[PDB]
Amino acid sequence: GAFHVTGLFGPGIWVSDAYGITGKVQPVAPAWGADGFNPFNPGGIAAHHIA
Amino acid sequence: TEGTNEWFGVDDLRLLAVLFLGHWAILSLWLGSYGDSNEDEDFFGEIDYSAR
Amino acid sequence: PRSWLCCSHFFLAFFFLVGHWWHSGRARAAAAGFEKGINRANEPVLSMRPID
Amino acid sequence: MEALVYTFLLIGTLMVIFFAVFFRETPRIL
Amino acid sequence: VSLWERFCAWITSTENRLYIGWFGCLMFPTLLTATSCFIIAFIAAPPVDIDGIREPVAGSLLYGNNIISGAVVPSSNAIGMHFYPIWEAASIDEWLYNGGPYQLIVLHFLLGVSAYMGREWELSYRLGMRPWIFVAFSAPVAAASAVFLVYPIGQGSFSDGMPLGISGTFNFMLVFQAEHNILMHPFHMAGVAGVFGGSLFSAMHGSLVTSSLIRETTENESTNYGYKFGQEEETYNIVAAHGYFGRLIFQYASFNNSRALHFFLALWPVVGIWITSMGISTMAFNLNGFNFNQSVVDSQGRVINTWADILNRANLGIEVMHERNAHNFPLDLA
Amino acid sequence: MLTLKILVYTTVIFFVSLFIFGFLSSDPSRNPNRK
Amino acid sequence: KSQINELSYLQVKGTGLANRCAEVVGEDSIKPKPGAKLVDMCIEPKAWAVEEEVGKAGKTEKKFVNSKVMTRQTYTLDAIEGPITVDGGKITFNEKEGIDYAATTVQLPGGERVPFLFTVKDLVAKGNGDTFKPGFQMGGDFNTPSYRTGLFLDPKGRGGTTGYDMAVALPALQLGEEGDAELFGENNKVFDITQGRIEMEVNKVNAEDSEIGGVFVATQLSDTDMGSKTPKKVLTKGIFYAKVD
Amino acid sequence: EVQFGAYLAVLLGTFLPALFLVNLFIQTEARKAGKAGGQDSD
Amino acid sequence: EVQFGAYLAVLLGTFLPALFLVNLFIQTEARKAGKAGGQDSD
Amino acid sequence: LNPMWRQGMFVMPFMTRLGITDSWGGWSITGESVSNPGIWSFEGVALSHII
Amino acid sequence: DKLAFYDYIGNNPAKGGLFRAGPMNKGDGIAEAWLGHPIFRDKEGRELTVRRMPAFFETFPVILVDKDGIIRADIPFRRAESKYSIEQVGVTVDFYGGKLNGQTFKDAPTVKKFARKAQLGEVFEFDRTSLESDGVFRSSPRGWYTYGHANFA
Amino acid sequence: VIDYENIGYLGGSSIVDINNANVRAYLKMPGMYPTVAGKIVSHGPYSGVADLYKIPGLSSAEADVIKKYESRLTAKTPSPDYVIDRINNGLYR
Amino acid sequence: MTGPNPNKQAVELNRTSLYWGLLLIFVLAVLFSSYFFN
Ligand code: CLA
Ligand code: CLA
Ligand code: CLA
Ligand code: CLA
Ligand SMILES: CC(C)=CCC/C(C)=C/CC/C(C)=C/CC/C(C)=C/CC/C(C)=C/CC/C(C)=C/CC/C(C)=C/CC/C(C)=C/CC/C(C)=C/CC1=CC(=O)C(C)=C(C)C1=O
Ligand SMILES: CCCCCCCCCCCCCCCC(=O)OC[C@H](COP(=O)(O)OC[C@@H](O)CO)OC(=O)CCCCCCCCCCCCCCC
Ligand SMILES: CC1=C(/C=C/C(C)=C/C=C/C(C)=C/C=C/C=C(C)/C=C/C=C(C)/C=C/C2=C(C)CCCC2(C)C)C(C)(C)CCC1
Ligand code: OEX
Ligand SMILES: [Fe+2]
Repeated sequence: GAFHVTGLFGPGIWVSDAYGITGKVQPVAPAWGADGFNPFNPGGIAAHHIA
Repeated sequence: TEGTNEWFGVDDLRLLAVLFLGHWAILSLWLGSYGDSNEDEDFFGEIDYSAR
Repeated sequence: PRSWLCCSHFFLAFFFLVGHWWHSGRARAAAAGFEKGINRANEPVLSMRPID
Repeated sequence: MEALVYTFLLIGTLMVIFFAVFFRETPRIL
Repeated sequence: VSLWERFCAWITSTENRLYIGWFGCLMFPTLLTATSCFIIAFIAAPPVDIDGIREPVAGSLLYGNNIISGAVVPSSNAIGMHFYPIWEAASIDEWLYNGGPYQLIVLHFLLGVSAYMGREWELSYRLGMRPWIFVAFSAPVAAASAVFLVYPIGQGSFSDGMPLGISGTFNFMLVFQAEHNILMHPFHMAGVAGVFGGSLFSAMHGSLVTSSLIRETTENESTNYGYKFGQEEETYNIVAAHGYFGRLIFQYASFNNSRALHFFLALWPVVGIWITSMGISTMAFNLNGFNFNQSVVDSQGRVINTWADILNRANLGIEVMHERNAHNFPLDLA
Repeated sequence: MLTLKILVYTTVIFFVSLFIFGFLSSDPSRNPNRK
Repeated sequence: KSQINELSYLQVKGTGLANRCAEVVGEDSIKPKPGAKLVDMCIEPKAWAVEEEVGKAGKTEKKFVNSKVMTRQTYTLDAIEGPITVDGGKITFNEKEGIDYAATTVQLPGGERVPFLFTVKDLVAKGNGDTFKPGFQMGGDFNTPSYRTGLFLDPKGRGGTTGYDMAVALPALQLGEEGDAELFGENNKVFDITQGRIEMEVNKVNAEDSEIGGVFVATQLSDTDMGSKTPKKVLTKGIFYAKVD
Repeated sequence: EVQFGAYLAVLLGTFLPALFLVNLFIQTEARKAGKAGGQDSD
Repeated sequence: EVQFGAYLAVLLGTFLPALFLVNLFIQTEARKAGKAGGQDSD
Repeated sequence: LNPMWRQGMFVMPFMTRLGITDSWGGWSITGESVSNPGIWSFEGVALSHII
Repeated sequence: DKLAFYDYIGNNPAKGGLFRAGPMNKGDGIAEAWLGHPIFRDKEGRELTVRRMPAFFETFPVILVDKDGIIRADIPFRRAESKYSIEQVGVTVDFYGGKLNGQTFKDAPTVKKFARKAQLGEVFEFDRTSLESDGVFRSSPRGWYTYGHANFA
Repeated sequence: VIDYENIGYLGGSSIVDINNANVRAYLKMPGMYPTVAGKIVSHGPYSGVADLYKIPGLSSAEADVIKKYESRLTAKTPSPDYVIDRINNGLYR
Repeated sequence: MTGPNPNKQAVELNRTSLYWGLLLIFVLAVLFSSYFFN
């Protein structure tokens, strides 16, 4: 979560927009609040495996 | 550049330091046993069984 | 006359490479003593490890 | 789809070569 | 005590599973690279310009082949005899197009087979054996270096080298017939006699031992279990098989000596393949076999045909059809 | 492509030097006769 | 250059220098004479691009992807001659002889190999003004011949001017009234001539040495193997060099 | 176009005779472990 | 039109597991003939 | 109009999820061309799970 | 139609192969009708018979021979120096019987199509879409019985 | 091409084509190989036998052997695959 | 190697359990074939 996902030492997660048009592999900074438990937030995945 | 007439195919200067550190890195291993021996001890055999 | 020289000295130059194989196999083994065959009293394979 | 069978025959042949060399019935005197 | 002596003691140990030896220091890295590149180039490798005319010949399994038609294609006519490694190719895509892996496999093969041969010497030294099994293995090493190394040298290109495949072998043999007339050459004649004779004396010696086996089993169990491993008793009546072959042809044509018998089994094929592999070598430099075309004439002077003239018309069919686009000038000098 | 090339000359003269200094390591004396 | 002419043959070979066009030095003007004839025009492209269906974010408009050349160093044209005729409004050039084709093959993403004949045969250049200037810019159409001359034999042994004309190892195809007309397109070998449009641009001239040189851009159509497939538009760019005499 | 009865020819030409030769080896080792009388005979 | 990978599904779904269950029976009878010590143990 | 999930690719969306877009053929799932993907492409991952 | 059906090289058992499988209808399809007996005549008017393929040859060049053995027309491999092409000789085809009963084709595109299929014995209309007939000849049960019971023996 | 008309006018009908024949086809006419035949094959498309006199670099002797065989010379449609291999089509005796 | 494993056991399958396991496979082959051929 700290290196592969957040793009410190890694490519990151495939993210996308809301409607599946644009999408690319990019680093994802973690979202630590209650918004991390929104499962459509890719920042919650980075915040999970770090925490 | 293939058909250049260069020694051992050494195109760049960096490839020399590869060759010298390959022969010498095993040479120094070899001198750890067969080096520093008496270079003045003979035999009248066909084959020597001197030491390790 | 090129095809006679490149096919006859080339022809010999393989058989003299075979002469390096025959005459050095015998000479290295004549120096060691077993060019006449294996000793029946002392066979070297029997005094080794289990075969695996 | 057709070449998948040829590959399986080749690497399957190299398996039984591996087992014959290393898992051989080791012959023993006495 | 030293680190090198504890490494020389391991690398020359006969107590290993497979003896490595000092030739295995350059047998095993060579042949594993010839292997691991062959499996990839036989399965997944793009087509190769062999004729140098930018007509790429497919040779791998993923491009619609099988075991028979698939083959590692030789390198280009454009390269020819030039050394073409990966680093002198400016991309791997440019390497695989121009017949890259044929030179990587063959050059790591001939080093690894000439090191497998010296490895057979080395273990014979460390086991107390008389040394010359590796001289018998010189005969396929002579023949492997004849079709992969010597014939591309004298013809001036690796594209005339032998394709690493099964249908590519018969493309090699037929084109070699039209351009060099190997069947009339007396060194292919001296090795057909080497392997017809070799398979004769194999099945002739293997039958006379199996004929004269001594009763040690019952009729229920196998014949082979009457040999215990490492026994010191002789497992067949050699006087019996000598009296049989001494009556099958006549008396004086039979080897009573089993050592001189087991030497003649090693002489006949190996001498037959040394001579044959120096047939490809002397025909690599365009010293072809016999040519008896238009040799029999009447008193009027008209050509009377022979069997060589019928054989010539088979050679003319392959000569006018091999590399049907690569030629521009009336004589196949290459 | 000049990074691969460096890697090969390491690997070649590693094993070639093991070959060269293998037979210089008193190699005729390694027989089952004596020593 | 004259710097290339200093060298001998043994110093050039194996070095990849004979592939590369010269570098002209400096900028001025030169006037084409009445009998002016162009001498050593070499053209070498430095980049290639094939028009494809590109995978953008959501759209599939046609764009040029580049490609890597796989025939090694055989792409440069050389020794192209021709007289420079003077029309009143615009100076013109019509090439006559010289090596004006260089067959080559580039590879796309995906593994597709696209050969194409790169050529300047029957070129009619037209450029603004009369004298060659660093702002001068000429171009025009050239005729691409087919990639294979009609006596090329395909793997079955069929050509346009030689060979068979039916599937030679499929002898039961020519049975019936219809014959083998289902595979008719792969039997008829048609020699094809297409068009190409090159656009050159002089930017550096010597007048004391009478040699010019600048950047071009050429577009043409790739090959089809005598109607075997749909040919694809090939764009390329590079540098040229010419001796104006 | 390949013949779709060839997959059944090859993959049963492999497996059915090769699984046969395995069975003659397993019952061979079972008879040897059967007579031996220790820990495996049962 | 049927799926031509279904012949390989069924005829290996029959033969490969059914030839497996035969092997466990043959080595069962070999161990019983192995211990028994008469005319078949060897 | 023909993504990887139309072609029945099962394990391939698990390689591209964690950051693999290029292949040794030169194509990419993002459509941008690449000169060299290095080791970790689709073929590099598939060949390394074999080794 | 039965008598001309035996005069056809695809019914020869010495035309099939070993590892090709199935019936002979897999070869080129189920026969429908007899197209007739083509008779080839040049611009001079003499009768030309197509030289027939022997059982050895998988491929055979189309050769048109008159009554005395002289080569009068063919289909040339090398079209450059052509001296006996159908365009020069002007060979017209005449059918007789079958479903092409009275017809005459005179141009070189059509005569070459019937000259190729006339070296294969008689001329038939087949149905190659029912059994997915690929286009290479198989063997009769006369050929297979001779295979097994002579490799057995 | 499968069905190419004017195969005969190339080499063998003894009435030759101009813009499609090989230079070997003009060997059957005494006087024209190699000099006069060399100029005809070298230049571009012709529309008639009258265009044979338009060749740059003709003598009166070069027009003479054309005047002899002008009944045998005739010009056809240039199909561009035959027009390339007019010097050499890879045919040798 | 090392010593012989004291955890060697033997596998058994009587004639009764053979016919169960054969009939289990053929009835599952009868049932699921029609769906696989589709
Ligand atoms: C910084 C704090 C932080 C943040 C932002 C997250 C963020 C997240 N955690 Mg995480 N976590 C954290 C710290 C954090 N973690 C810590 C410290 C721990 C302790 C080690 C965990 C342990 C943990 C677990 C164990 C799980 C998460 C999950 C999640 C995800 C919640 C959203 C989702 O899809 O769940 C969806 C919510 C659920 C799946 C609820 C689970 C309840 C189960 C499914 C009920 C059914 C059980 C039953 C057997 C099923 C059969 C019955 C059937 C009839 C239905 C999200 C990525 C969940 C996840 O990874 O899912 C993708 C998850 O299961 N977290
Ligand atoms: C150790 C065994 C071994 C050997 C002998 C070779 C040999 C070779 N490899 Mg290979 N290779 C190996 C292992 C080996 N390889 C391994 C393990 C790998 C995997 C990484 C590879 C991967 C590989 C690739 C990918 C490629 C090669 C290639 C080559 C060829 C040229 C490489 C080169 O420049 O050599 C360097 C050699 C020298 C500098 C010469 C050393 C010889 C010494 C100096 C002895 C000479 C003594 C001297 C004459 C004494 C003079 C005395 C003085 C007083 C006169 C050559 C046939 C290339 C090839 O075949 O392309 C066609 C190629 O592309 N190899
Ligand atoms: C009755 C017919 C007949 C017979 C018996 C022969 C017999 C022979 N022909 Mg010949 N030939 C014939 C008809 C015949 N010919 C006709 C009709 C033609 C014209 C088409 C030719 C054209 C012809 C050519 C062109 C050549 C022969 C050659 C040969 C020789 C082959 C022996 C050989 O290469 O092994 C020697 C062994 C090898 C080459 C193999 C080396 C393998 C190395 C040592 C190891 C490989 C290991 C492997 C990769 C992995 C091992 C297994 C692994 C799992 C560990 C042999 C004398 C060849 C020859 O003259 O000798 C070179 C040859 O090149 N013939
Ligand atoms: C004397 C034996 C014999 C003969 C002559 C025939 C003849 C024929 N059978 Mg027939 N058949 C036989 C026995 C025989 N059958 C038996 C015993 C069975 C039961 C399995 C069948 C089942 C059978 C079916 C189901 C069908 C035929 C069909 C046919 C016809 C075409 C076959 C064909 O193209 O061959 C194909 C050629 C070969 C198979 C090659 C021959 C064998 C080669 C030489 C390999 C030999 C085996 C090899 C050494 C081992 C490799 C093992 C490896 C894979 C592990 C033909 C009239 C077909 C037909 O048209 O019927 C309407 C058809 O549908 N037969
Ligand atoms: C009166 C009237 C009516 C008038 C007419 C006149 C008239 C009567 C005429 C008739 C006469 C007539 C023609 C009769 C002559 C009979 C005759 C010879 C006819 C046959 C014709 C013929 C062409 C024969 C020649 C062919 C022939 C048999 C050749 C033999 C070949 C030969 C010498 C081979 C030797 C090869 C060899 C060295 C083998 C040994 C190597 C080998 C591995 C063997 C294995 C082996 C050997 C051992 O040794 C032992 C120990 C063991 C263990 C063992 O593994
Ligand atoms: C990728 C590799 C693929 C691997 C596949 C290989 C494994 C496949 C086969 C293994 C499963 C074998 C099952 C053996 C079966 C077996 O041997 O039975 C015997 C077994 C236990 O028997 P015991 O404990 O008596 O065994 C004594 C031992 O000596 C022998 O087991 O019973 C079971 O395990 C449960 C009963 C299942 C029995 C089947 C009951 C259902 C009956 C059939 C229903 C069909 C008819 C329906 C009519 C509507
Ligand atoms: C046909 C078909 C198919 C296919 C399938 C497949 C492809 C399969 C495969 C499968 C596989 C391929 C499987 C495998 C498995 C295996 C196993 C199960 C094994 C096991 C192993 C073991 C037993 C081991 C052993 C050992 C050793 C060797 C050494 C040491 C010891 C031990 C014990 C560990 C499908 C469905 C798609 C479709 C339809 C049809
Ligand atoms: O490459 Mn392979 O084959 Ca010996 O001859 Mn010349 O080159 Mn090509 O033609 Mn013929
Ligand atoms: Fe023996």
